[PDB]
Amino acid sequence: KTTMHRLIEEHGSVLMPGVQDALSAAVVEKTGFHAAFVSGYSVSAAMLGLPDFGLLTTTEVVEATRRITAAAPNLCVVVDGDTGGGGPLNVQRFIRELISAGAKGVFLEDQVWPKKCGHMRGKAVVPAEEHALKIAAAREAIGDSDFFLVARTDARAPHGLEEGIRRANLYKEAGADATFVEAPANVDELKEVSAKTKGLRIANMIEGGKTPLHTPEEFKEMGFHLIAHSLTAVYATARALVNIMKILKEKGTTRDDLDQMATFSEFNELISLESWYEMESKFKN
Amino acid sequence: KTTMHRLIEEHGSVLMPGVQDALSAAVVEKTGFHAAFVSGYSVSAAMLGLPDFGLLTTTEVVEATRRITAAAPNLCVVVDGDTGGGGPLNVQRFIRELISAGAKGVFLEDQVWPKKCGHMRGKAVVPAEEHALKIAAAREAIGDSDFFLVARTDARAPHGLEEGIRRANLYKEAGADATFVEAPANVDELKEVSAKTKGLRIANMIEGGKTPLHTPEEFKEMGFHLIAHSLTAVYATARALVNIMKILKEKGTTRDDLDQMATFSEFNELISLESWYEMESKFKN
Amino acid sequence: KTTMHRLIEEHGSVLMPGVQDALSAAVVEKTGFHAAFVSGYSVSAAMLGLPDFGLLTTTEVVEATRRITAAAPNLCVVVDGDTGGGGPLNVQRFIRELISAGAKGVFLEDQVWPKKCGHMRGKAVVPAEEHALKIAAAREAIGDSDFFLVARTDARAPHGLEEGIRRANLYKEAGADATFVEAPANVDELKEVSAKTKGLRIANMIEGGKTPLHTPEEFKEMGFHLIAHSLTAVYATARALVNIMKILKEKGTTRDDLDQMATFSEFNELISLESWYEMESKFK
Amino acid sequence: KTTMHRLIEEHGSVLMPGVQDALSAAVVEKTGFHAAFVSGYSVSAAMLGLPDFGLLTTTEVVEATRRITAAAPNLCVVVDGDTGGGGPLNVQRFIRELISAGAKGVFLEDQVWPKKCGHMRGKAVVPAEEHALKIAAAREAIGDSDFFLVARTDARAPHGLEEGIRRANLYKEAGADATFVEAPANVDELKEVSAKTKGLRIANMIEGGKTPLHTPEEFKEMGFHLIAHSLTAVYATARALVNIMKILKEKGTTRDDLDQMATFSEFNELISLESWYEMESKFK
Ligand SMILES: [Mg+2]
Ligand SMILES: [Mg+2]
Ligand SMILES: [Mg+2]
Ligand SMILES: [Mg+2]
Repeated sequence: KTTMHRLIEEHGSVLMPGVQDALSAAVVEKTGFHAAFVSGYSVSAAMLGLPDFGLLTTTEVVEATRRITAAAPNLCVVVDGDTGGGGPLNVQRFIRELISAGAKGVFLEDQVWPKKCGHMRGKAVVPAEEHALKIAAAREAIGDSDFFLVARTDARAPHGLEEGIRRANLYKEAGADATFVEAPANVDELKEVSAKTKGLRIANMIEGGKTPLHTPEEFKEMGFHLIAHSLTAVYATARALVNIMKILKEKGTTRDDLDQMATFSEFNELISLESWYEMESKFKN
Repeated sequence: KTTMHRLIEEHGSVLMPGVQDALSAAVVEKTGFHAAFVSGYSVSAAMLGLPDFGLLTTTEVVEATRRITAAAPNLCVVVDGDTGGGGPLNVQRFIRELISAGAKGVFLEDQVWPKKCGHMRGKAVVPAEEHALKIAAAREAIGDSDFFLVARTDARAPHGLEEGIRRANLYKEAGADATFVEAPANVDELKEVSAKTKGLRIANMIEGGKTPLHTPEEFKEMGFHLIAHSLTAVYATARALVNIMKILKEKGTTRDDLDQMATFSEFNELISLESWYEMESKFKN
Repeated sequence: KTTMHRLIEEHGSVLMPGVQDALSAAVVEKTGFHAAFVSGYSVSAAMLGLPDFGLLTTTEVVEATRRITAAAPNLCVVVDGDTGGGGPLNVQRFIRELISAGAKGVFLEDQVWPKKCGHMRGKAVVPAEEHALKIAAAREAIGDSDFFLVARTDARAPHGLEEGIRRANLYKEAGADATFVEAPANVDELKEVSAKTKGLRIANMIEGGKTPLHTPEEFKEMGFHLIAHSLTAVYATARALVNIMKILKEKGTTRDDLDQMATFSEFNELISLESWYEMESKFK
Repeated sequence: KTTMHRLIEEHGSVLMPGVQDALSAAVVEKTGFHAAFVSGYSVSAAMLGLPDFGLLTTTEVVEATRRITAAAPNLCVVVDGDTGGGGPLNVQRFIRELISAGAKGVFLEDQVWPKKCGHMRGKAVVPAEEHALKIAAAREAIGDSDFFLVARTDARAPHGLEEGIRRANLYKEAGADATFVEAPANVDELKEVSAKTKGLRIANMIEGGKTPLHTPEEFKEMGFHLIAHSLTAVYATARALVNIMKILKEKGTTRDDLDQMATFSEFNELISLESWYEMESKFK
């Protein structure tokens, strides 16, 4: 059916770096990866300068998705759908719009709106049944479309692995392609997720988050098929930005320390300047 | 009149890091800077994954400007206006829109549309008079609005410092607040720009570009008042992204090398997570 | 001392036609009105072709706002905010955004999300305190901004006029500038709202609606200050398009029905083709 | 074998009403037409309240397109591309964007930037080869895409019908699917374009325009295949808004002129309030 399906087949567990925009999406594709995750958290920070505090609207992740699609046309793009922007009807519209934005899948959550990062302090969740219907709602919207449907549960934090899990299996029944139990606290937890969730499983790596950091081979072992590395891109970026700007402020110059930036061979290699010069010429007289 | 004016007074030459979005704009403000430059080149790469090859529309830099404004409300934001999006009438509309997008100034160019980076291989320029009118056009649109009007000339590349310069003085007559002679090849050139251009002068530092890299004290000396450091932010970003993603691809994990990313103390310190938690609480019962 | 407060004083009942894009805002401003309301209902239809089902997002409403505002830069423009996009924080990003988008007011509503129209079949409502807090939040985010705040309650249908009224009064105390009890069913019910809600009051005229149709001069008498005429524009528009496109479809041309469309001088009068040609020549 | 090529074959002259947003696209589709044209003129007015002065950007036209497309997902939608946003590269980003936005064709024009309308006072034109190349570029960017390409020439006013014609033929050879000589002044001039331009031909009906008003069945006879009826919608609309808002302003209410606005079942018929209520109940 799906590119995720044909992707989780061809490989063991698929590593899907988190992306916050076109340049990052570009770098991800260029580095060989076959999938990428439009991260709400990242998009919030990068696009709006906002904490993952449920301020980012469904409309905005769509705009960002459209750009990221265009910029990395090959990358199999999966989008952070948060709450899914309302009730069933909102979800469906949102789904339809992401299919038009060129994406190939969603994550949708358990949380009360407005939501927070799954590794953040004070989350709450709607009754399972209520979200089940939304999965069901997205399911119908997707139809034949090439669209992977990940149902996420933030239930562990306030209710423990038990709750989180049963919700996972319920969303699977509802018609999800795969399941995502957010923020397992350790290995044991992870492995326990793997034993009592029916079908394909996600797992989200967050540097300094609440889960142990593992590899596609290690996850294949534990039985997780899609690995979102959500904040790698943004987190790297933020350091680099703070570093270079400090250097800039106190010297007033990059002049001395240029090993922090990139080359033009490289930057333009990155974006294919030469490649364009070529197209441009095909069309003068 | 302007915040640039009152800024170029309070300081000698103002260092204005180039910005490509909210997160970067945020980091710039947070690091003490008093000004920032919405770079078309950066916005192209970051927002669209596109080379500075004149594909970015006036409408898009406006959207980006609006976000960057909101995200760094204090930063005195100056926008890369490229060609200015058409003829006089387009410029005016564009100007009006940037004033609404919360910005405080523009750079507008000499180039034939579609334009290219000022440090790029094959640029062309419209007759001086033609651009003079556009400066004049923006001038009237600005009125009392708090808006700094930098007129840029890309004439050096294809016609030499002479042409570039006379164009500079002409755009000054036309009503520009300050003047920008793009891509002086060396010090001598710079200093020559400073001797025969009447009034306030810009200077653009591009890492590995065609100009020598200098500091606000050094520029104050040479007589340049506004220093755009256009590609620092984006260039740092691109390295960091390529680095981390390579590491990610070949290990499948950041686990070992976490000194490349940022902390949560730090990331959230960056965006003020705690600060939000505080506002959020003011309003529960 | 907000612009609207000013308008409600210079006049007695401000009449505020609904508007759903740039052209309609223009026509509205060109017609002599001083205030205009961005209708979420209208906008779903005009801008997205969607029933008023709480699909139109807060992002969408703002874009919509921006254009309306630029095109009709004098109209005191007031935005239907529906639910406010979620919690008090979402409300606050939204007020900020709207202020940035050139508006001077919002209406914020009682309803569960996703909201429905105000004269539509199924409506539920969040606990009054919850909205009182959103209002409050709104208020703080408004600060000095010239931005008239309207608290709407949709409680009348599910709960009777009493609730509608206490909630209005509750929301006034939480710092709205004016209060809107949706869908009084008739004159008595208006007068009752007028008698029992303290402060500035909104009425909302919708043709075919549950509330009876009345004029400013009359409303002035019934103690109402801000009359939304929300769906008129979209409604006139919709009929116009349906008629013409029938003709165009059946007769294959407009040839015989030209008096349906507007005039060159007329149209240009609405969008100023002479104001432009001039500015254009000034800079040739 | 593009959708439009299909439409021009199933029928003889395709009649393609102009449309400037979601509601109008809807009405147009709901009325039985199979094709619709996104009018840049219309859109400047409706969406931004701007004279057709080449202010509407390529970005703007696309957003506009997307909405129109979703709301009217069967209408074979064809976009007024004006100048194409600049050089051949800009043309190409634009074709891509439009294909992504769900369209099935564009019209690309001869004019210097910034363009004006096609029946407006001052018009100049770029060297034919320059546009031929843009067309070509367009063509390549189109590839397999179901996307009917129209090359428009505005040379008739500044240069006479001869230039208009050679340029059309020039642009056909550069790989447009159809050709549009703007503003033949009358029947003779149409027939002359019909006789001297090779391939598929566009005519563009504008009420008050320079070209005389004719029907598909007639145009079929004069050898034209795609008739834009570009400004009708906006024009009907504009009159509708001006009348109503006069009434609303003078009488203070719509109370006495209700037959100007549309019906609840009617309106909802255009935007499907029953289709929704149903999907809604399916998931409660
Ligand atoms: Mg998220
Ligand atoms: Mg630039
Ligand atoms: Mg509403
Ligand atoms: Mg046009």
